[PDB]
Amino acid sequence: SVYDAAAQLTADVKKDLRDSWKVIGSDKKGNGVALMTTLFADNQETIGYFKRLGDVSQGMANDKLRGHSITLMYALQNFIDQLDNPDDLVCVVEKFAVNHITRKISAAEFGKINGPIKKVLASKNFGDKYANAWAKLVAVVQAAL
Amino acid sequence: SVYDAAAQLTADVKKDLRDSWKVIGSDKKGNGVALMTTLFADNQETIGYFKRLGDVSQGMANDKLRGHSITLMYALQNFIDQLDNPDDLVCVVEKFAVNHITRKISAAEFGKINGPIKKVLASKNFGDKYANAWAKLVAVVQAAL
Ligand code: HEM
Ligand code: HEM
Repeated sequence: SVYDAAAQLTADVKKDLRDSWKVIGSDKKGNGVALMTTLFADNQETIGYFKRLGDVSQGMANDKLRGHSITLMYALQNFIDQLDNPDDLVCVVEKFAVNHITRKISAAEFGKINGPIKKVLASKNFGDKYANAWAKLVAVVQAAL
Repeated sequence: SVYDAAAQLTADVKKDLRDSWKVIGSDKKGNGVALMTTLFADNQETIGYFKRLGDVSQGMANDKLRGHSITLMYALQNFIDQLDNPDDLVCVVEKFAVNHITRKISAAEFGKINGPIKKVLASKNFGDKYANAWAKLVAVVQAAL
């Protein structure tokens, strides 16, 4: 249940999400591309889903990948901004879930983003505590897939 | 080209876009839904394109419409944030253009949003100068359609 998952976002979890986002969200282009390139490097089996973006190995040099990556960071910005109101968080999460259901992405495969998130956070000196908080947010999307 | 349309956005136009967005963008849920409801009220022929959202006459109560409307405002946020780097603006604009090209939305049809934009701006006392500034930003996306 997406509603039960959203209820898992306690005061402490919301605080950790906001605190780490202040840093990570300050460079959407840089960290967004870093997140995607890490996903492709660690889970090569997901590259097929991204055929529209072309040669993802080009990273920042690939205009489609850059546009996609920046936009992905605004979806996370959206989630963070809706933390105060569970009903609004749920409706935006369901909107993005549809974007992935149409691409045949399961909850299990969506969860593969947790590895990359932990690595990007770690590179900015945010440890397991923060990675776990972000995993709880990712779990809200998983509940809708 | 799209780059040409973007590179033409002057310092004054960017200033007007940012000043009006400071206000309109501060209430994404309220102004996003107002923008969509105004589009449906004045251009009823577009209602059919949004069949996925269900009964759009339900307004704020419609969770799918609310989720869509909030997300639309973050696409605008994205554009505003990329104003000083035409290369980044172009790649995000092309990304969103694809979202509309796949739905068979023409450049002329996309321009129908200018009426609702003018009205929403007017509700916050932003006049014709501001409506003209926004029409120039919309024109950047039209260059990609
Ligand atoms: C933090 C997690 C993630 C977020 C917030 C996210 C967000 C997004 C957004 C905003 C889009 C654009 C939607 C559209 O315009 O249609 C997108 C597209 C896509 N996402 Fe994700 N995504 C995430 C993780 C994943 C993962 C882990 C996979 C795959 C295992 C995935 C697969 C896709 C695919 C295939 C597309 C379509 C790309 C294209 O053809 O343009 N996403 N995602
Ligand atoms: C202010 C300009 C506009 C912006 C910011 C914009 C942005 C968006 C965004 C972010 C999406 C979601 C894309 C996706 O996830 O697949 C969307 C979907 C869509 N847009 Fe727009 N749009 C604009 C104007 C228009 C206009 C004028 C029309 C039609 C005359 C239009 C028709 C559509 C349709 C049919 C969808 C698909 C809705 C659905 O089934 O989920 N858009 N738009």
